[PDB]
Amino acid sequence: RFRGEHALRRYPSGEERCIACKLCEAVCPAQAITIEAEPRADGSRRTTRYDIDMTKCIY
Amino acid sequence: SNLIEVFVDGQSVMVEPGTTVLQACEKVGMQIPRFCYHERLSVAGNCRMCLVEIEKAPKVVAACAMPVMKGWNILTNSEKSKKAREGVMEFLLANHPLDCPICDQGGECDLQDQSMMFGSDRSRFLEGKRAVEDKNIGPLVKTIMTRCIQCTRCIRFASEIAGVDDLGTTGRGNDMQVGTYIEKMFMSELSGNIIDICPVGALTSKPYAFTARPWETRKTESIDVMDAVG
Amino acid sequence: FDNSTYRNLQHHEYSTYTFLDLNVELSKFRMPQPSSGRQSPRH
Amino acid sequence: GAGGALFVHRDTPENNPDTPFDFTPENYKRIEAIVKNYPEGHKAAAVLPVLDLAQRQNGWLPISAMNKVAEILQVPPMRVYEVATFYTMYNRKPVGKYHIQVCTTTPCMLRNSDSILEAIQKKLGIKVGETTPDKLFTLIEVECLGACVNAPMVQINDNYYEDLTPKDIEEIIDELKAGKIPKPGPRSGRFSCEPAGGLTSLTEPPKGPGFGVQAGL
Amino acid sequence: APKKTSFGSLKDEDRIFTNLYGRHDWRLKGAQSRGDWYKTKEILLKGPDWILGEVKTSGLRGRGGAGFPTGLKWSFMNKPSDGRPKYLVVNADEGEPGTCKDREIIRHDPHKLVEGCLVGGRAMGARAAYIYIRGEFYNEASNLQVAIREAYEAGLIGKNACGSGYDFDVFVVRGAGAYICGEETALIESIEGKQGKPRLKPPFPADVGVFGCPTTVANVETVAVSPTICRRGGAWFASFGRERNSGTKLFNISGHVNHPCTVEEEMSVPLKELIEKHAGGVIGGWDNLLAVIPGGSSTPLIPKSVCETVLMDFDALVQAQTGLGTAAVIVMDRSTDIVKAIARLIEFYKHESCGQCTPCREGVDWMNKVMARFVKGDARPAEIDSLWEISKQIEGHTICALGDGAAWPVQGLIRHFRPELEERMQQFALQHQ
Ligand SMILES: NC(=O)C1=CN([C@@H]2O[C@H](COP(=O)(O)OP(=O)(O)OC[C@H]3O[C@@H](n4cnc5c(N)ncnc54)[C@H](O)[C@@H]3O)[C@@H](O)[C@H]2O)C=CC1
Ligand SMILES: Cc1cc2nc3c(=O)[nH]c(=O)nc-3n(C[C@H](O)[C@H](O)[C@H](O)COP(=O)(O)O)c2cc1C
Ligand code: SF4
Ligand code: SF4
Ligand code: SF4
Ligand code: SF4
Ligand code: FES
Ligand code: FES
Ligand SMILES: [Mg+2]
Repeated sequence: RFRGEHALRRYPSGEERCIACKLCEAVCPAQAITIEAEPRADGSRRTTRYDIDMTKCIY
Repeated sequence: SNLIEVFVDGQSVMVEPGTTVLQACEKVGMQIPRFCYHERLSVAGNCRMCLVEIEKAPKVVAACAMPVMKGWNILTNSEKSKKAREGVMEFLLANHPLDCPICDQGGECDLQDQSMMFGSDRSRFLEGKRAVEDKNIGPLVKTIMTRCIQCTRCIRFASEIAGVDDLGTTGRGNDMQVGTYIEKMFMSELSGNIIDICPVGALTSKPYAFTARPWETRKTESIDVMDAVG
Repeated sequence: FDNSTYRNLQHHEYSTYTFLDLNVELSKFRMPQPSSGRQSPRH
Repeated sequence: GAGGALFVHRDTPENNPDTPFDFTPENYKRIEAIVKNYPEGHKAAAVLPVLDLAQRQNGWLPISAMNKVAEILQVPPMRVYEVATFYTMYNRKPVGKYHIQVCTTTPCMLRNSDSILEAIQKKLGIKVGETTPDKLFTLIEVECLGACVNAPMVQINDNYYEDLTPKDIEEIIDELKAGKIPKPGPRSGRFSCEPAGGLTSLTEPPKGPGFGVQAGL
Repeated sequence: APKKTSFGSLKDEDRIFTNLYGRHDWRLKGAQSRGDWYKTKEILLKGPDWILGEVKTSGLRGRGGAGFPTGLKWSFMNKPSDGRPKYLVVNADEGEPGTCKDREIIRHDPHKLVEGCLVGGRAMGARAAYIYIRGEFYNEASNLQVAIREAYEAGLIGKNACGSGYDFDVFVVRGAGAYICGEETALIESIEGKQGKPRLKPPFPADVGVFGCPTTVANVETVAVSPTICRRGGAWFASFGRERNSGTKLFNISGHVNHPCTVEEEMSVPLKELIEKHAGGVIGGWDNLLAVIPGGSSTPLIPKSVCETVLMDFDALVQAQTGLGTAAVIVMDRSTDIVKAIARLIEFYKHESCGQCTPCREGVDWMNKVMARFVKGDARPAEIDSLWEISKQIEGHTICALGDGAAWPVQGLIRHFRPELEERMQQFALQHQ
């Protein structure tokens, strides 16, 4: 359960799990997450910006 | 005058003849839950979310279509109305797809908000869900018809406001579908308003897709300059 | 008088257009239809 | 069961707006007669009869026929699409020469409609959604054709064949594929819905006119 | 001895549909020889008030299945005209499983229906009559058209109908395979070239109906008995059956009986008497009877313990937690899978929903899936109460009564055969480990 450095995960096919729903950005108590998104070249819902300010983060 | 007297939770209300239960309720500052009712479209009465109990009446009535009678006491927060709302929301959510994270309507969805306010908090649906194929109606309105709740707001807007009779329903029962039945584009100077009137993410803006969420946008009230209408 | 025989047999020679031919024949017996004042609700 | 047919039309060479359909002059006279049955200003009430007449003339309903009906009645084509996709008696795909419809609802189910369905299946070698390779027979399942007393019953091209045994329906199929015209009705020796036990009711001769009439009339 | 306590054993001369089995000529000559079209001009000249009074005194209730008082319903059209035409609509859709009476009335006694149309239209001031018959009844509709042509030639309808000076037209409109189109507002939509989706009430058809005009929708049996009621008077019809359950009724008996048949009998005849008298009894004996659906698929079933003493009227069957419905008796013996039959009925309702409103459109399919699982036994006992609650939600929250007709059989099955469902679930759990 230990909370360490943040990471972004993939599906077993290598596809990004992130779907740019921006729930983490909304819930983030320190406003440490910055997200921008657009439809990918194949029409998928993916992020173009996903930043975590680790000096704003409270882990 | 010609006004009649009705009660909303025991409070006297003076309304014109032909006023519906929903309008009488909104005169005292309560908004009846609704999906299919739009005050600028014709009355449909299909979604059944607006069912409300009238005192001394065994059966609940549809507040959007029922004119209120003199002396009626509308009980908007009784057990009957709440259980009717919960049942209707259950039936609405039985086949709805788990698409909220990928739906653009998320955060400004009437289905979500009215589920949070008037529905239950869990599911007892143990079957498989239905899935329908998408319709291409142009490069402006994105179409994901699995999220459709069959309100028919879009059909009524196309018929009455835009003057275009290209939208309708095909099939019946659980298989009823909203579309054109043929590959056809709903291209009109007012075609983009079906995105707004649609309560759910079945119809969404294609240029706006995936870019933002409603809670992070800042609202600036301004005036359009693309014509002389203002 | 006898109830032995079945007397509904004229329907065994009915064709695809029987109902509509009967409607065509009946069309001359009908009264002038009422009018709503316009040609269509979209007029 | 889930309906096999779809409710979205995709253009094909066999079925597309350029498919040739038109009404014969006799059919146009019939359409005129049908249209004169409704008040002026309400021409759209003729959508169902004219669509059914188009199906009866063509055998099925291509999208060209539906567009033609919409044009004749001055109705938007989407309303005709709604009508054609709502009512199950309309054929939006070609059907065989003899459309066999077997009722499997509970009143007919209790009288072994499964036997009739299986006998038809093994006589034709097709399923409940297929058409014979010679395009003569199409077999489907329907709901309560309105002859529950005469169960089990089958409808073939607006003709009723009831009180059926597997051998009876097979014989009907043989004489259908032989070009003959089978007599519609029960096959158990009873003419109609009367009891087979010997006509327990309506035995006395019917009373003459004015027999029970009250005074002052 | 007034105030009869035993009902049934109706005589032939008291019967109305004297050609139910098509044993006589259905044409105009045979109907006239059988008493039809007899001084109907005098009936028309009596005025709408006299006909409405006779119907009210008769105590006739709607034979479509709801049992609404016919006189009160028809009196709603007794208003002065406001410029719109007035219409009578005869419901010949006949959608319930187990129901076959209207088909026989149309095919064998069409002139009775035509004369009833004329009498009812004069009573309600209707300009014309539209008879909406299901498209599966093609030969029946053609026979009706032939009878209408015979009436037109004889001057019985049309201009100066029967010499009474009242103009009346009779039209036949065919639907295309839709059970929902039997519901009056859905039927009105189907006539006007639209989808068979019911309308919300109010407004009632007496205010806004077909083409937006005042309209009355009446069943074929309700219409076809009015001329005989007016000829013999309200009192004669009233004597038969219990109080508020007056008159004669057509009964369809199908399922597990030796002689499935359609018969005419007095209203309050006990179900056991009717079954053992006209249907030849239950297959395998009366002790082999398991359950009976008395009024078509929309009414809940009742077990054997109830069928041996129940009367076939509205009030008695209401007291038995069911309904008279269309008087369509479906009999099931002890060899019948009671769960499978109700599942088939629920499948019928799932395939017949028009899909307009949420409760029917989704809940009926949900109950269909649940009952399909119940037939195999794949579910759990708490799902029985879950399904009961689902049915309650559907009932009374829908636009029309198709939701009621889908919910009620499930409620009856759960009420009367819960141990069967639990036993099947327990067997499935054992076999599948
Ligand atoms: N004969 C058949 O093939 C079928 C029959 N049914 C039966 O139909 C019954 C339900 O039908 P419904 O029309 O929904 O019943 P209903 O009680 O709502 O209406 C019955 C008739 O009385 C009129 N009516 C009722 N209340 C009225 C009011 N307050 N003011 C003015 N008019 C009023 C209605 O307009 C209608 O014509 C069911 O019980 C079912 O048994 C159902 C399916 C098929
Ligand atoms: C789903 C549904 C289907 C119905 N189908 C029929 C039908 O096929 N024939 C009929 O006479 N009534 C049918 N009814 C009941 C009608 O409402 C009724 O016939 C109509 O109100 C006529 O009233 P009456 O019984 O006084 O003649 C149906 C009702 C519902 C809810
Ligand atoms: S935006 Fe955040 S919450 Fe949403 S999928 Fe991506 S990482 Fe998860
Ligand atoms: S339409 Fe509303 S409820 Fe449905 S997936 Fe989108 S946000 Fe969620
Ligand atoms: S697309 Fe939207 S407005 Fe149209 S029927 Fe579906 S939910 Fe209603
Ligand atoms: S209950 Fe069913 S059939 Fe009746 S209006 Fe609603 S969806 Fe249509
Ligand atoms: S808001 Fe009234 S039924 Fe939809
Ligand atoms: S159950 Fe077969 S005709 Fe109705
Ligand atoms: Mg939207």
